[PDB]
Amino acid sequence: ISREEYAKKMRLALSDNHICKPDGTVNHQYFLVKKGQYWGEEKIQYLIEQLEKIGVGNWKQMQKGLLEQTSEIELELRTCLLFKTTDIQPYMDKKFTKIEIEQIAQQNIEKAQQLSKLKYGVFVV
Amino acid sequence: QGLLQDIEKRILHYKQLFFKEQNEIANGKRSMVPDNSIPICSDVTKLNFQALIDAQMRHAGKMFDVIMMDPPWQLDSLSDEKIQNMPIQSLQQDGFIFVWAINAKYRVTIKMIENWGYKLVDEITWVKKTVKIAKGHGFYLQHAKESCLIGVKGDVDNGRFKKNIASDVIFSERRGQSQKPEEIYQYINQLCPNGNYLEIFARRNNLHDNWVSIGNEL
Ligand SMILES: C[S@@+](CC[C@H](N)C(=O)[O-])C[C@H]1O[C@@H](n2cnc3c(N)ncnc32)[C@H](O)[C@@H]1O
Repeated sequence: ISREEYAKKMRLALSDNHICKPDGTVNHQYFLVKKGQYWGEEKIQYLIEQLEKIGVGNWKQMQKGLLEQTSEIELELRTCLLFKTTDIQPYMDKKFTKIEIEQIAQQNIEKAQQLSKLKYGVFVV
Repeated sequence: QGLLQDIEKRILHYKQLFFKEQNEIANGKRSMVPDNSIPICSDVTKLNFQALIDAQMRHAGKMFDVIMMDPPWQLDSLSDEKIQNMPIQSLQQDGFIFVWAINAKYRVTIKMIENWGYKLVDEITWVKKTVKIAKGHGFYLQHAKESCLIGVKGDVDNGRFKKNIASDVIFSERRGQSQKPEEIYQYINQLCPNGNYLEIFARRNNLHDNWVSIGNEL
């Protein structure tokens, strides 16, 4: 099958940065979610970086800068994935650091394992 | 109806599937799009048809053997003249062209593929089965099928195109209209297997292996 590298090259030659992964394989992640609602890898960096200085609960402040479009209310929602907690109501309104996030996860991702309350890779409350 | 605990219960339930899907996506979950489709999101108004030319010619000594389209006619409203101007002459050197023509534009399309220098020779007919007949309001007759006009140019006398291999009649349902039957690509295979394909104005549900799909909804 040479159609693989032909498909591999032509995707690299013309496809948008989102539709095609840096290796050249189709990145399904964009195709799995409807419309242009896929959160770019750059956008995730933008949310991580916007969130620490601005802080949680600043979504009214949060929307205005990093995500050029009006982001979905999800910014609260996505953040939970970074913090590995189904209910961020404990962490809300606390400005955090860009490095602090991951430490929060490993504890909760560990706690949810000894609490048997781990589902989908995120601490469920 | 006592539903504070109802509406709060669906939220944390719906958030789990997000948490579920957003994990599987990171677990190498496969979308339905095959791994050989060449999807390009663009607007044919602003695309560079020399970037698609220079590339394909390089990553394949050939051009496109079969060209599909289902253009959107104003009746996402693309003007009649701006579709006529798409440089289809240079995308295709030797093969067929498949273009779907609604009845309001059935004559328009025949004019369209002739200015591009082709030669009308056939027409696929896609009748709609109820699951076995369609009801469509036409000004003169009830519409129960859509037509896909077939033009051709160049030397098809090569073994690249299996003659006398597909019919003109198709019997699929009205799946996700406006969506075209998948049986077309199978016919294009029987006509011309393992070849360079192109489908202008396509969507997610049109992606196939070896198909270069252009459409501002991908
Ligand atoms: C009538 S549909 C064709 C759908 C196709 N029959 C299929 O397989 O489903 C029109 C589609 O053309 C694409 N499109 C519309 N306007 C476009 C434009 N101006 N430039 C490029 N693509 C366009 C959009 O996806 C729109 O969904």
